[PDB]
Amino acid sequence: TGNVGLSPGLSTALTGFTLVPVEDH
Repeated sequence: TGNVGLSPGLSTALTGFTLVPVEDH
């Protein structure tokens, strides 16, 4: 997990960072 969330986790967090909580707003 600590190494499985690097690439697929960095681009997924930098994209939803604020788009995740607002995706419903």
